[PDB]
Amino acid sequence: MRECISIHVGQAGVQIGNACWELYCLEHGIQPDGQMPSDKTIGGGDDSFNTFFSETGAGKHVPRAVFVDLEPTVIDEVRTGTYRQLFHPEQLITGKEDAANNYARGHYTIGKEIIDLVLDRIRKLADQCTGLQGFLVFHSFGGGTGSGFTSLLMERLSVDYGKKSKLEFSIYPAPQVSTAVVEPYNSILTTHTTLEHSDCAFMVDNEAIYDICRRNLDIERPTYTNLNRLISQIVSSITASLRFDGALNVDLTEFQTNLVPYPRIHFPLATYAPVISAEKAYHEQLSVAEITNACFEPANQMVKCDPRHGKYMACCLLYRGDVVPKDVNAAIATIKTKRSIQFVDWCPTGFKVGINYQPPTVVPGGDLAKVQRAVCMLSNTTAIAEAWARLDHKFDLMYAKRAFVHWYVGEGMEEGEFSEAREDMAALEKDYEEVG
Amino acid sequence: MREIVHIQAGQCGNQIGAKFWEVISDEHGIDPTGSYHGDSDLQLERINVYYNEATGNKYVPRAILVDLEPGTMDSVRSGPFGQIFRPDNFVFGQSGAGNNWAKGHYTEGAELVDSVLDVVRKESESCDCLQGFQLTHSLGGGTGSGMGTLLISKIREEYPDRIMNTFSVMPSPKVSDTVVEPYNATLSVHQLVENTDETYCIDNEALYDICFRTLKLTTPTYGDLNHLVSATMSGVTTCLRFPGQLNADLRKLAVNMVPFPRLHFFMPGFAPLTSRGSLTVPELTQQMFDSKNMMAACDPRHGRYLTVAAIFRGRMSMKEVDEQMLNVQNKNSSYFVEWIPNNVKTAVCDIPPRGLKMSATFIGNSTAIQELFKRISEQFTAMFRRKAFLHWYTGEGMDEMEFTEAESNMNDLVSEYQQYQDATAD
Amino acid sequence: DLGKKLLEAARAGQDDEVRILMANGADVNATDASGLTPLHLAATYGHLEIVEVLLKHGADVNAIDIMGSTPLHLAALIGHLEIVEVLLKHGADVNAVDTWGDTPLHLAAIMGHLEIVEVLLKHGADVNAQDKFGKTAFDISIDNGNEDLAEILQK
Ligand SMILES: Nc1nc2c(ncn2[C@@H]2O[C@H](COP(=O)(O)OP(=O)(O)OP(=O)(O)O)[C@@H](O)[C@H]2O)c(=O)[nH]1
Ligand SMILES: Nc1nc2c(ncn2[C@@H]2O[C@H](COP(=O)(O)OP(=O)(O)OP(=O)(O)O)[C@@H](O)[C@H]2O)c(=O)[nH]1
Ligand SMILES: COc1ccc(/N=N/c2cc(OC)c(OC)c(OC)c2)cc1O
Ligand SMILES: [Ca+2]
Ligand SMILES: [Mg+2]
Ligand SMILES: [Mg+2]
Repeated sequence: MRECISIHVGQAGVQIGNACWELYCLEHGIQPDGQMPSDKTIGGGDDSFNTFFSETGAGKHVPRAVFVDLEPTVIDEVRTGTYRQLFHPEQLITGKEDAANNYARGHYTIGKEIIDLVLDRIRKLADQCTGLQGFLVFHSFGGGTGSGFTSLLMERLSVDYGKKSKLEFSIYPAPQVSTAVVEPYNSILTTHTTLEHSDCAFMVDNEAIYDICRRNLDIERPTYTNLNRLISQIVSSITASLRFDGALNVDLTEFQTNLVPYPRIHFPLATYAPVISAEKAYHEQLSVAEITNACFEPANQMVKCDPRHGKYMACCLLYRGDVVPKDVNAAIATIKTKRSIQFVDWCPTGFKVGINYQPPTVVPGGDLAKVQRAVCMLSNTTAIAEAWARLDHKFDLMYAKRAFVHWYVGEGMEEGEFSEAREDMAALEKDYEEVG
Repeated sequence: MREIVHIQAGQCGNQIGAKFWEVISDEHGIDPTGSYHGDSDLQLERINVYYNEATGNKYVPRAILVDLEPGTMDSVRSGPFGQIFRPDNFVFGQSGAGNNWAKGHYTEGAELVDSVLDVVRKESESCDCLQGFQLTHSLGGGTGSGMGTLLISKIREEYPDRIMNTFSVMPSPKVSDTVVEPYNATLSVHQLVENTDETYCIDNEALYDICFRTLKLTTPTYGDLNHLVSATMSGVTTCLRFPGQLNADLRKLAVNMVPFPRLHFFMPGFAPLTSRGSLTVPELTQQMFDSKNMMAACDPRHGRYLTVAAIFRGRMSMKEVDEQMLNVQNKNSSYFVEWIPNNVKTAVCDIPPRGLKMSATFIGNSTAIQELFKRISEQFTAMFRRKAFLHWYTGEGMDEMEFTEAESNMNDLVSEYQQYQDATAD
Repeated sequence: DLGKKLLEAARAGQDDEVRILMANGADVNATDASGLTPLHLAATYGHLEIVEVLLKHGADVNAIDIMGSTPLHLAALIGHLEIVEVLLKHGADVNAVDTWGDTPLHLAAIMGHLEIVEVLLKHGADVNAQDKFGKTAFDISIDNGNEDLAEILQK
């Protein structure tokens, strides 16, 4: 058992963190007050769920999590929500004034006034670990805090915890549910600064989650609550191997081993199936082959791109529920006979399989129906370079006119950092092109 | 990012500023005494942005009333909400400025500026997290224009990290045919480009043309004009006074509306245009981008929108608003710059203004605003070429070079709007 | 020198001081450093009575300063309708041109003195007169979007 600490930065990271930990409790049988009746050992243990939860003397199971935001409105909802008694009060850290959608405010000016308090609270949770393996960082790209402060936090974490792994869950901006015009700026600035301090980053495209809600869940105008419930279902499927017994991706190191062949190209694509509306409660159950075929359809991906336009460097299939392993073999053998699946010359053209035999949990109030079997595919493909291309184009349109740059320079940031960040993105695109 | 310190200077600033408090207090449920009479919790949730809470559940506007003319103070107290203002915040001089920008900025108003700053500090230090300052004034007079810009400069020195927002009323011969108003306006614009983060351009030329030609008011009065102002000031501050889906503040507005520091003069619009006494979503979206609904006498179809923020108020489908707003950006795609993606932001608020069920307030950063500054610059130049009444200003300490610099900076501002109106993405 | 005193009395609006100075031989057509006469200053500052008394004592109604401004130019610019009509009744050149190419119609249109615009048109103002930039009075109305002014020029 090796402990993992989750860090939730900004509004997106906090609200998505709230839905994830709610789902974690239902999967592990933890009540909103922290009580876990099926926990035989009271006051501690070495079980798989202890990687994410610590235990008090009174049998209370506390998430190994820190919530940080530069303004308190969002985090205050956690202090008065359903799971208010679940988190330590000292884990929930708020400022008074946010970054105003400005990377420089979150990183240079406003972020510096609370950075040291966040690390001291993180160190308090780290000292309670017998074998800390790394951190999970939740944040948006477009927010000033989610981008500026996150970059500042990841820098300090590389210094204080050099050997520890750092995994990201990042929210890729979408025009449908955006907040700021300068979100392409903040997205490029935090990607360049965090690139060397992050070992693996799972991008969540808000446009992809938005369309899945409209098309699969029949939700006319999705809100953050609809998107975050779906996102947490995917985040749970990615971290289930850390919280349960398993044979695939049992620790944060194996994530990089299985998904990251080279450091700079550490942006796996996630695909989840099936996504069925709760109104179709009596839906027919899909087979292993059916949900496996759905993982290669662009309409089920967490980032909008066409994997048929790119080559695969890794592919992991994580199943949950009534899944007979020999049915996966036959289902994979059918996929291997498809021109849409092309691996690079240097990678062993194989699929890694991990099966958790417990069906997925649905949150009461959610838009998802119960299913007997589901699958999450984590793959590293060069087709995700299209997502960086769309982001770089929006950056180039505004930066060529130097629009909004004065807001960043006015917060203690040299203008050359825009070009340095942009050139790094141009290099990242070439890294994908040189692979495939 | 919570409390805003409101200031109003001169006859116009106090007149339109008084109507502003009468409108938002009615929307929040505050009576002339200062008690909450509302029926919804959404009225007190962000009430601290503009009001100070006193003992007895009594809300007092965080407003500072300034004028060199003592007569304006009495007209404010005789108003419906004249008693709700803190009497310590009335800072009124002895002699007026006589429509002389040099008096308000260098002599008369310079003597009274320190008395105003003392009241500002007392209100600012009583704030949990000061968001910024909000000033209402005219540019054609002497007090609101000359001393108003002086107040902005001093406040900017003591609070350099706070947002400075103005509601500036542009002069027009159709309303006040005083020939020195182009002088006072140009000198103020020179100050507004440097010292304010965002300015709402309220044009008396536009207000008159709306009353005369659209509302068919044969002889419009200031109350007819101020009715359009208060409706606009209510709309533009909706996301500051009510929760909504966005934690909007004065800095997030400036960051997302002002792509270049000098181009921070906004063109506000309102729909529907009504008069005192007297609507589908596609009608609101269409009528909002109409030149007859703009509070600045400029045709937006003669320029390009850099950024646009639209506020809808009332019961309506936020999906229909998303569909209708996405429609306008396609028919009028040539009126939006293509090198600022997703430059139109829409907010929907449930609480509509008084006497209206559906409302649409428009805040545009458009290059067509140069038509407003070209008009003032031409009148200024016509007067300045003949050196008419220049001794009224130079006789108060003003150097003649200050007029040339204001005119130069005025023309530079126009060139910058034209520069980005013609720029393409390629 | 009574010419300098008459210039100040014309600007200040001292009617009695104007009559005393003229009765003692003051130069009615005296000029200041820029070429302004008492009639220029009286028409600029809206002293209708001083305008009339000067015109009854040999004041040149069409005198120009260094910039080529006539009294009608300044009266149309500042917006003194009564003075404009008095000057026109005493032979002021309605189409006089200054160093900037401006006629009194140009200045009255730029400043929005619509009633003065109508009077100048009624006395033969040239709507086709251009300034040094080719702008006519109608061009100014179209450029600044003054619909009220554009109607008057098409009567
Ligand atoms: N999926 C999802 N996205 C969100 C959520 N909240 C905000 N976002 C996205 O995050 C981006 C804006 O960043 P925020 O996280 O809201 O800003 P912040 O991190 O609090 O930083 P500030 O600028 O200081 O407010 C926008 O693109 C939003 O679409 C959420 O709850 N769920
Ligand atoms: N829309 C509107 N404009 C006004 C109002 N009051 C004055 N103005 C305009 O303001 C300009 C003159 O400025 P004022 O505010 O009246 O004068 P001041 O700022 O107090 O300075 P002083 O002239 O020295 O007294 C004129 O162009 C008026 O048209 C008003 O109530 N509503
Ligand atoms: C042009 O794009 C943007 C502009 C401002 C942004 N947020 N700031 C505010 C938003 C407002 O209405 C949407 C608003 O009401 C008018 C407001 O009042 C203070 C602030 C976000 C944007 O993406
Ligand atoms: Ca245990
Ligand atoms: Mg935030
Ligand atoms: Mg006054």
